[PDB]
Amino acid sequence: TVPVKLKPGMDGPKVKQWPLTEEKIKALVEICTEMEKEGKISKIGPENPYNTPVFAIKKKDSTKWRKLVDFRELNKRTQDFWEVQLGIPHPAGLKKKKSVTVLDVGDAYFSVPLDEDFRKYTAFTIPSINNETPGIRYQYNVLPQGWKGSPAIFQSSMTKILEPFKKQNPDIVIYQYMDDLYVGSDLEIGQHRTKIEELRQHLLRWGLTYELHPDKWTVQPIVLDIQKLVGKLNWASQIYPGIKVRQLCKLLRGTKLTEEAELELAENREILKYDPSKDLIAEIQKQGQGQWTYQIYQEPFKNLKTGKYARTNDVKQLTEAVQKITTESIVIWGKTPKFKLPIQKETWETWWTEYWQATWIPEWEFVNTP
Amino acid sequence: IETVPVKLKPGMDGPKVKQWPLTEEKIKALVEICTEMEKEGKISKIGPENPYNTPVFAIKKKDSTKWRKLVDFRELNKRTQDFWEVQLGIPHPAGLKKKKSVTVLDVGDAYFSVPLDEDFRKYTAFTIPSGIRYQYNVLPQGWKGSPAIFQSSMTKILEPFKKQNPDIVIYQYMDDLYVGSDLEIGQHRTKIEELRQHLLRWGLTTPDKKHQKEPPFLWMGYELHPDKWTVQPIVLPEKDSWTVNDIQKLVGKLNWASQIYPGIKVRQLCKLLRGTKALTEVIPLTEEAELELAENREILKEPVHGVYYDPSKDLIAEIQKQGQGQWTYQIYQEPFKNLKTGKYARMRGAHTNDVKQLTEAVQKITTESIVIWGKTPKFKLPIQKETWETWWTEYWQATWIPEWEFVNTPPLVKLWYQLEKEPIVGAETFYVDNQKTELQAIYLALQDSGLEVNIVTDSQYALGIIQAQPDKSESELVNQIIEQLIKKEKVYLAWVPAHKG
Repeated sequence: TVPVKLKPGMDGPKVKQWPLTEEKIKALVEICTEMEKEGKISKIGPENPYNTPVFAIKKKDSTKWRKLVDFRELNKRTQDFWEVQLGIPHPAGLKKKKSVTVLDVGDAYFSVPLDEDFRKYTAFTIPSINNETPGIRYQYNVLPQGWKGSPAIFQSSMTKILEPFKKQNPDIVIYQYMDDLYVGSDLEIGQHRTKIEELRQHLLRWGLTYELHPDKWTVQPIVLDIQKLVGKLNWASQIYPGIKVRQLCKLLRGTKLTEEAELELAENREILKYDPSKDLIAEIQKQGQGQWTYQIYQEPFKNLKTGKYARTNDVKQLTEAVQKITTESIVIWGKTPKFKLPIQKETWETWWTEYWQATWIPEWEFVNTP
Repeated sequence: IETVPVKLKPGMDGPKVKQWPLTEEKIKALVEICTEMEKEGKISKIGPENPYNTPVFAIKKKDSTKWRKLVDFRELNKRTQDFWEVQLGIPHPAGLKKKKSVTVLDVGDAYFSVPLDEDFRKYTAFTIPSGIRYQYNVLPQGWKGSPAIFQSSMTKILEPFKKQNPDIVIYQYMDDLYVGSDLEIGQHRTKIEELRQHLLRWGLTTPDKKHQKEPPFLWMGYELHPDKWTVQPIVLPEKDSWTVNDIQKLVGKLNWASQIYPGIKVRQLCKLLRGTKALTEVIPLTEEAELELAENREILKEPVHGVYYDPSKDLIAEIQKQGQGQWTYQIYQEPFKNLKTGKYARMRGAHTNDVKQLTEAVQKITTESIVIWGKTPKFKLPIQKETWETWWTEYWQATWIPEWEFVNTPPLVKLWYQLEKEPIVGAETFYVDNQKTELQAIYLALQDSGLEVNIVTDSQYALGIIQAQPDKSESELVNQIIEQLIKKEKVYLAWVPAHKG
């Protein structure tokens, strides 16, 4: 029974549920009755003033629905406090790895029922279709699954269990995050999925129960009726100070030399050539269908990774982009990014819950007019 | 008498009483009123050792009833644990399918069967002036979290009946228990008798008069006719001398009416009058009060009619641009019915806000749809697909409308500006050169010649607007750009590239 005490003199979660599809209601009802039969969950009445939404998403290329409880206020008040008590360090050599496997563990973090002293804070609500049948609520008396605080407590179990795996192959570097598992392999693909199979076997036998390819891609420097392209040089002049295009300004007072031209060629040779104080902020720009742009920032001047995403409808492409960018951001700097999207708040809210293949929900703040 | 845990908010002082008698006969009337339920099981006699009570201002506000017990709990509502609402909105009848046997039971002494926890028992203490001291032993009306506690108790009582036979549907809200059975009324009699006996086990009261079989079922202004959810005309009477208790009644009725018939100031009238703890006071009406009276005369003038939802078929929504910023969205399933017709986008914009507004409209349907029917409609929006596909790949902030269809309506939100993929440059015309900034060049361009002019110009206090192309407000520049792009090649204005720096 680890004492879980959050920020002094502050409230908890009070986020209201947003109604969704009727099939989602069926799936969530089935999974909540399953949870009640398992005992990890317990109904509460109106005496509990704390709430959290709950969603139901289809599995990756599978029809098995999965219930996902997503919230940010308890992660904002409790988990960041765990970062002092039982914080998790990030790996430095994980970037150099040839391939990194992302695996979802099954109910491992919700296995220890110890935190009942604050359990009145966690609660998720399943409403009716028409606000007609009374809404049914449930309360966690076990370590919250799908919560960033669960890895902190289950860290001792992971450390005690992973040791034989470490002995078999110490070169693999791991950094668990929420309900994930990021193993790093650098030798070759065959031994990589051999070790993956061994990892699933270890997961099954001891009761503990897509792969991104880092370093295959890096930052993309900029490129370059040619009067408008100079404006692009003004857009990113702060990023790279090499360009000097002051020569072209002359003889321009009215619309109607080898040195300055070489300067653009100099831009061409610029094509060839993290601090936990502040968190990450991601911005995505549309720039035509099939080609999005994502930029991860720590400060406005520093661009930790400039990137562009290329691979229907606008919402699905942006959602998949957000997933990929989050899996990229977790590796390199240790914390989930704070997204910004060029999408209407409620338009995005309509269907983003219907399809998302991740157990981790990133903080985002949509841009809105003042 | 199922126990329920309810506690005061931490570190809060209990209620305090400062009460005065109103009339000499009022004292004895209140004594008789309290003694009747005291010898009944509702309340019990307690000693005066508790120094906390709440002021009482019960009055014979209505002559139809001989006497009533009105106790102020607005002070204790400030000092209580803020519970969590069970559900936000009243069920829209569109969710209720057309049923075969519909009966609306109503419970009268529901607040007199649910007990109250020991914590609040000492707090809800009322005294009759010139006084014997009582504490309120059951769930009290006017208590801030009373609806949620009553709903939870009702669900606890009703769950065995829901689980023993789930063929029928039982919907409970607003202290009334609706049951609609697919079986005939004759077999409904046995099932409803079983339900009444079930509620007899737990001591609740279901008056015989409240049982309804006649087609006009009125529960919250929704006449549940066999096939049309006609809203009964809510009379909403007005009296010259508005008592304050009637003022809170009027505010509650205003919000409950605005839930279906939009009312701007329904909550604002309550905000006008605050701190009026005493339940006996005369409140003159304001001019805005009469404005809201006329407003609810106007909106309630049309009683909505609609055929209930049918699971077999799919919704078909449509938005008609009946005005500039006035779009009527009809959601029909079969032809010739307005299931959830409503006025939308009131004062959304001065002028044509491109197709974005339409997009918003679409969304403002679909979410409402998923709240009322648990589905998503296949929209039948008028304008041709070509406009939305030139607006799909070429728009700045990605936005997705669910679907589209082919319908024709004269007033088209199409703005006819820059529809086709414009050429990068043209044979512009040179010249020496706040929506007036571009307006110079725009009017300099000739609509008959076909040649286009594109020279960027800057002006104070509108630099960001110049780089932009806003259409949210009505400008004569919009008229010029509309009349210029038509019967000519595409016009692509140049933007400041900052060669200087």
